[PDB]
Amino acid sequence: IDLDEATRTVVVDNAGNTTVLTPEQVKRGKRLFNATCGACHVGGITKTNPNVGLDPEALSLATPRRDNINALVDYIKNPTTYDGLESIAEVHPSIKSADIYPRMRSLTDEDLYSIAGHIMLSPKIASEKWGGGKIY
Amino acid sequence: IAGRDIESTGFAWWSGNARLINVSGKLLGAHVAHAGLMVFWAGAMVLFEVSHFVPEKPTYEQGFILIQHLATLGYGIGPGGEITSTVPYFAVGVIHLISSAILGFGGIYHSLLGPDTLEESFPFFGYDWRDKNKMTTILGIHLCLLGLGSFLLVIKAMYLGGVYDTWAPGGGDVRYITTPTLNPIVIFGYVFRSPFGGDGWVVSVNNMEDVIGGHIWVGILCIVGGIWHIFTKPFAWARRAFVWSGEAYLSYSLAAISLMGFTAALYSWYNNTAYPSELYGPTGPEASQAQAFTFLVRDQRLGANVSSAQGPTGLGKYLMRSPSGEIIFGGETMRFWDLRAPWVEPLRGPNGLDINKIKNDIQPWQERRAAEYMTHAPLGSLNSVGGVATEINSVNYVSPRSWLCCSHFFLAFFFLVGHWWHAGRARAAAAGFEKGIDRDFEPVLSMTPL
Amino acid sequence: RPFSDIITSVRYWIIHSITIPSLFVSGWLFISTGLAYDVFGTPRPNEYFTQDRQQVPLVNDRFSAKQELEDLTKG
Amino acid sequence: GLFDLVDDWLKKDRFVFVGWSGLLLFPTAYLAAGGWMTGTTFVTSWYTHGLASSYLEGCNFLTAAVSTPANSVGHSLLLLWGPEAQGDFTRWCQIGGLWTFVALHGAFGLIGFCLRQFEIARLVGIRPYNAIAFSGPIAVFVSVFLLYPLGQASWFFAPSFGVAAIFRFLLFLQGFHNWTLNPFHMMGVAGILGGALLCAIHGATVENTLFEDGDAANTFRAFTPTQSEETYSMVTANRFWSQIFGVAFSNKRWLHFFMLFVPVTGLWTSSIGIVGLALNLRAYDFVSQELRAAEDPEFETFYTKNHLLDEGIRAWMAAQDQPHENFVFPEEVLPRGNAL
Amino acid sequence: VSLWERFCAWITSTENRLYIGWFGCLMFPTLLTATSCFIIAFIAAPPVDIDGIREPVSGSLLYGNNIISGAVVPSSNAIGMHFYPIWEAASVDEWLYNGGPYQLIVLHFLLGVSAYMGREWELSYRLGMRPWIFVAFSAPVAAASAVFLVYPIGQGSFSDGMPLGISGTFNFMLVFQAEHNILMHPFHMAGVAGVFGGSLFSAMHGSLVTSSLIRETTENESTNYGYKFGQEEETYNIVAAHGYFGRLIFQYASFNNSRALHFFLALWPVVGIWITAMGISTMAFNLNGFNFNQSVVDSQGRVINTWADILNRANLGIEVMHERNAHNFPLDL
Amino acid sequence: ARFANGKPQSIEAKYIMRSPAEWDRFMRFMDRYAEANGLGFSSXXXXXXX
Ligand code: CLA
Ligand code: CLA
Ligand code: CLA
Ligand SMILES: CC1=C(/C=C/C(C)=C/C=C/C(C)=C/C=C/C=C(C)/C=C/C=C(C)/C=C/C2=C(C)CCCC2(C)C)C(C)(C)CCC1
Ligand SMILES: CC1=C(/C=C/C(C)=C/C=C/C(C)=C/C=C/C=C(C)/C=C/C=C(C)/C=C/C2=C(C)CCCC2(C)C)C(C)(C)CCC1
Ligand SMILES: CC1=C(/C=C/C(C)=C/C=C/C(C)=C/C=C/C=C(C)/C=C/C=C(C)/C=C/C2=C(C)CCCC2(C)C)C(C)(C)CCC1
Ligand code: OEX
Ligand SMILES: [Cl-]
Ligand SMILES: [Fe+2]
Repeated sequence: IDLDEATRTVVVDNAGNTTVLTPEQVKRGKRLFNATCGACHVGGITKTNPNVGLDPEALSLATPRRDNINALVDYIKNPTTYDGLESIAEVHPSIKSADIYPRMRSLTDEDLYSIAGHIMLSPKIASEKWGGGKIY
Repeated sequence: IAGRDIESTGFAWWSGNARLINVSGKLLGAHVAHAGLMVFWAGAMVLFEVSHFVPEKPTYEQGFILIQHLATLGYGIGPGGEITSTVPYFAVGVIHLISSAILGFGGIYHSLLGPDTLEESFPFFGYDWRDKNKMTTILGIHLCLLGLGSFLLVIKAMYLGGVYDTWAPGGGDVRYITTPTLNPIVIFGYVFRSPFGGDGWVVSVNNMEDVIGGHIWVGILCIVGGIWHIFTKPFAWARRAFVWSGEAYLSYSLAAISLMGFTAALYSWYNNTAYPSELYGPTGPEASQAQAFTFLVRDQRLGANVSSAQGPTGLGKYLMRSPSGEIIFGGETMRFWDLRAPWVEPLRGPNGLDINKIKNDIQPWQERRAAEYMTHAPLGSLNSVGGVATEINSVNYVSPRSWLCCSHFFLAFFFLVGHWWHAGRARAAAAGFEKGIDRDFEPVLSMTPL
Repeated sequence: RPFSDIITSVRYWIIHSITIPSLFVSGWLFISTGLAYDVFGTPRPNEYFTQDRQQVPLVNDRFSAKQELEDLTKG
Repeated sequence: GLFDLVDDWLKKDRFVFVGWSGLLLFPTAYLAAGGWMTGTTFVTSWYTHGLASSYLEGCNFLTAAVSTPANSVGHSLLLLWGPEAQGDFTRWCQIGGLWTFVALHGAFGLIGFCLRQFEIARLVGIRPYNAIAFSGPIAVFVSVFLLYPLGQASWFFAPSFGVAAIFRFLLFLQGFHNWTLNPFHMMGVAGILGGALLCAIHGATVENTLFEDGDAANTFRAFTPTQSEETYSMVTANRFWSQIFGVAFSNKRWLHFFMLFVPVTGLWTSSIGIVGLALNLRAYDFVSQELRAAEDPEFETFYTKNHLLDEGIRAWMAAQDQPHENFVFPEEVLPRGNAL
Repeated sequence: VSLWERFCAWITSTENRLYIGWFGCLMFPTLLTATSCFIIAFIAAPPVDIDGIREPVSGSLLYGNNIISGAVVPSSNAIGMHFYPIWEAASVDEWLYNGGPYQLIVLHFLLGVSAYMGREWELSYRLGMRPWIFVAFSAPVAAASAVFLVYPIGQGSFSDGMPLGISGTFNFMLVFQAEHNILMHPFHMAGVAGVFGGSLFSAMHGSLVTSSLIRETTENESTNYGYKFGQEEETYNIVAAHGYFGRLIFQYASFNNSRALHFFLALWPVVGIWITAMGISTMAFNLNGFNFNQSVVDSQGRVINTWADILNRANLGIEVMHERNAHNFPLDL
Repeated sequence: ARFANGKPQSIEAKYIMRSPAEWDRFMRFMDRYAEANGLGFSSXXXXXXX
């Protein structure tokens, strides 16, 4: 089995529209995610706050929905709590807190799009370990 | 070739450098060339790290080992441990490279074309391994040089731009140490205190004032000793307990340097003052304290009454009491209650961890620092997988503290072994039975039976 | 004849510069052409799973192992 | 006679001794080595263990192995012409016949090597102690690679010829049999460590009691093979060790016999223990302590902690170690301690 | 003739049944107190809390233990790396509750073995022999120091040291595997190679020497009786043994300078044990072995398990169970 | 315990009594070695002259 066209299609928006990630995008993401996100979100789990995981099920229950590329990209632009009552940009990496966190001082849009695509795509490949944890 | 063959010498090719014991000029050439090798490595590695530098990541995530030293000296570093520019590191690297070229040429010249023995032509640089006055003279000269170097560090920290101080008000930054501590009692309290937990023989220096004062004292002591050994001659009590030969001096130096290597290895693993966590990453205990702190904060946000929740064993899972009564973080990290970090001290009162400060006056930057330190603990693997041994390999990080400590501990023990070997051989050779027994004067046959 | 004498012989290297590289290149082409996958039955990186089965292809019987493997290794 | 000149040519003096034992030593040993070399390079373990064990699939030297055949096959010989494979080299490799090939050929090569030692001793006219010493490794191989899987369900539970596979075997036996608690293993480790001790101490003692037989610092060149007198002072070494330790050797023959004896008997005791494990007759529990802990939840020793570790390793390892059982353990079923 | 002189002389005498020497002045009292305390504690030491969670563990014979399960439990986790002599406790009972005897015994044992090395060298000097046996003995001393002192220093607590017992040793080894992956560390591999090679070379050297023994005895008398203490000629034939060894493997491959042979015998296990002690010391500061977890990936991206992943599975099984009540947070730092 | 401490003397009695042992040794050592100023052997670890 390959990383074919069927398995590279992910939700792009709330509606449900589904775009396709080019293989280059996949690579760049896996790189960017491992370089910046990996230290705390290795394996699709949140190391500091294990309750708020990164698996698609938890993203589906966040407020608002975080199970599509657009909402993940917006979350990077402007992060909120699990219920979305207030912003936690001062305690989470974000473009809004670019001054606080120097890592994002260079990230571009495509970079964010590729990172979100990787986050969306990895549970389609592994399908049980993205956010699973030790057990799996 | 007279001096370079197992016949003329009696030393095999593998132990070939021992042929230089009685050859003065060639030994000097070898020493100088080796020093040139050291300088070359320093310059080359600094240039390598500057080339592979990435401004996004902190230095302790890039696998760097030398930028941290020059940053601690106060070169191209801003408040909070941010790196501004990498030009001074490049300058240091190139200067070291050029000086290494000069030293290497000198070593080669003295090893190849230089006179084999310096005693005949230059009766000032010639020695005998057996007279004590010249040995003590050389020792005193180099001791004065070391004292001048310690002075130079003090001068750099006091009037040449200052040094980086983590405990500085408003965060870590470069400052001038205006008032170093000169009290002999406080300075030698480090030297004469216990090496066990809670004491930290010389590793437990806290502020920069103590560092500067200790260096002033070391420089003064080294200058005085260097002057004294130059003038005087070894006394009677030291004249009959020491073996006076080149290999014996080498063995003494080996023992001393093994002790120094052990000290530096354990010093890089525990110290936050001369090894700021913003450059070398958090220490062993620091990561554990950061984990306990960040989970305490997270559970406090939910509204749980911290310092009132009994742990699974009934001991208290957030706040405990130290065996001395101080209030500390609970869990397995109670073994690390001796920790003192710049981001946790604001919360400490005379009684320990103040509770009113924790409940009300918490800061977001402390949360970020604790999360970053917990996410970057001095854990890793030989292939630098990073994290716990059971973790999958996505991150790529091993803390420079681990590298420094492990490498220098290994080197220190093997130099202790070198001390054992060389001390034994030097004493046997001085006695005169390093080659065999005798077969006609076997001392066992002359001793009473038993 | 001792080893060193043979190793330093020129007539040895004139028969060890047309034999060794040829053998090395043949060993390279053994898997460059992909023959080794078929000879030993090891799966290629894209043959571990198929569209029909998404789990490990274990053998459960003994005297029908041939047919079972033939089926598993269908696609 | 035709037999006589053939025997003469077999015992011809050359670079390597062939002998009668060579006839089954060389082909069997060569085939075993070649089977291991091809196994860790091309053939896979996908269809027997659900693993990847080969350089072709991306494993390094530490992870490549020749894995045991599938558990569905029992203790079958997995002959290439057997009913399980019926020729067809590819399926023979896939179901795991290469493990049996390597094991059987290596065992016969091992027999050939012991026979070769006997024949060399007879030709040179010395006593055959070398074969008796080599009987130890033969016992270890027979007990671990042959008897243990034979006592178990199938060849699947024998150790696999690989670096990491042997580590898995170690951990598996510790978790399932409490092999460290077995007294025969304790005897084996005592024998092995004592052998290493004896080797190091004898080397140091001999090298540090050399006689003055030269004038150079290099003492290696003061020895000639055709020497009659002894090169080191037995008297001085004996006195030194009797003054330091309290007891010392005074008989070179007894010294070297002891050096022979220690590791061999260690290995033999370990082999007896492994043969015991093959039937699940393991020294697992201390009944008295197990009880007294069961009736009182305050009693604790390191022994009970080891038991907890064994239960954890067993429960967490069974699912992936034995894919043929189709073990499915939900998260709430797996034993786990606190937050960690 | 002064008194000091007379003493110094008796001390450095080589006619005493056991050599005292100046290093003996440190070795004897220290080892004697260590062994006295060990013998008493192995019989009648009360339970000790090792994890500092008020869950004492019994390790004494009089508390329902046997020889194998019994041990001298290391000091409490609450103490950590702090020095805990008798006089710092408020009562002897409390000192026993927090595992002070472990610290006492281990510190004295380390000083004693160091002084033992020194005494070996000193007697070598007195007897006029070449002084390198204590260099060989350094390897076990280094291993003991790494397992008893360096590892607690790196981990930050004396509770992490090896308990003085059998089952305690096994527990220490298993937890070390779980938390550090000792097996996949090249230094442990070097140590296993060194120990196996030491046993191999010991057995082979003994067999070769005993096989080629000059016939100087009957059949109804121990072969060992042919040799007489204080001989002047070799009781064994090097030529026959070397002929057998060369015919067994290869002609080139063989040692003749018996001195080189014995040096190699000394060199192999010693360097192996040194490298192993360095493995333990390096891993005390969390430089673990190779982690080849999920290294093999198919085209799609799914992970294909290797033999290393089953090792990780067993390590997880051990890890989630060790010190069940001690942990409160997800990471073991 | 963790109270730093010059050496580990906490009570003047402890220092004043760790004193006489070292001074006793100094005296017994001085008994042999006294009135020594010269006698330079000038050799490799000889110290032959008493
Ligand atoms: C830092 C390592 C070091 C140093 C400084 C030396 C130095 C020396 N060794 Mg030596 N040695 C070493 C490692 C070292 N060794 C090691 C590792 C071994 C074990 C293999 C030996 C084994 C050994 C033996 C057996 C002998 C020496 C001897 C000597 C001395 C004379 C060498 C000589 O005549 O060179 C002659 C060699 C050459 C002329 C060829 C080398 C050409 C140059 C020097 C190489 C470097 C060029 C450099 C890259 C160019 C830089 C130019 C600069 C302007 C930038 C000299 C003092 C001899 C001695 O005792 O002297 C009395 C001797 O007999 N050594
Ligand atoms: C400043 C430190 C220092 C100095 C000046 C010396 C000086 C000397 N030592 Mg020495 N030694 C030292 C430290 C030192 N030692 C230490 C720390 C040890 C403990 C291991 C020893 C152990 C030792 C022994 C056992 C012997 C000496 C001997 C000697 C003499 C001859 C050495 C020679 O020709 O080298 C020759 C150099 C070589 C052959 C190089 C060998 C390379 C080593 C084995 C591997 C290095 C690995 C390296 C870390 C990384 C490898 C990279 C690789 C993977 C590519 C000479 C006086 C000999 C003697 O007695 O002379 C009188 C002797 O027999 N030394
Ligand atoms: C002397 C060397 C030697 C030895 C001892 C063995 C031994 C073995 N090989 Mg083997 N092998 C060898 C050389 C050797 N091999 C060589 C050189 C090759 C390369 C061609 C192979 C290739 C090979 C393969 C490919 C396989 C083996 C296998 C085996 C094992 C089972 C063999 C079997 O059942 O047949 C036993 C055969 C005999 C006992 C025949 C002996 C000769 C008879 C007695 C002559 C008289 C018979 C007569 C004609 C019959 C009369 C009629 C009858 C009705 C009475 C066994 C351990 C198999 C294995 O291990 O699978 C797991 C397997 O598949 N071998
Ligand atoms: C005696 C002897 C020896 C030794 C020798 C020695 C040790 C030497 C050294 C040498 C050396 C130690 C050298 C060095 C050199 C250096 C150099 C030559 C440098 C150069 C530099 C440069 C060219 C630079 C450039 C640059 C710049 C300026 C900028 C940036 C870029 C770059 C970096 C490019 C041996 C062992 C061999 C053998 C025996 C004898
Ligand atoms: C810088 C600094 C510091 C320091 C300072 C100081 C001031 C130091 C010093 C140091 C010192 C001050 C040291 C000393 C040492 C000593 C020693 C180490 C000794 C040794 C000795 C010996 C080794 C001897 C031997 C012997 C004997 C015992 C017997 C007889 C013989 C003989 C003589 C051989 C501090 C930490 C504060 C802080 C930071 C900075
Ligand atoms: C099984 C089988 C068989 C057989 C086969 C063969 C016999 C093969 C062989 C093969 C071989 C016979 C192979 C080999 C290979 C080899 C190799 C692959 C090697 C490699 C090497 C290396 C890699 C090395 C390394 C090293 C070391 C070890 C040490 C030092 C360093 C170095 C790095 C050099 C037959 C046909 C009967 C058919 C049936 C099946
Ligand atoms: O104490 Mn003995 O084992 Ca070293 O990791 Mn943490 O702490 Mn406890 O857990 Mn895992
Ligand atoms: Cl914890
Ligand atoms: Fe021997």
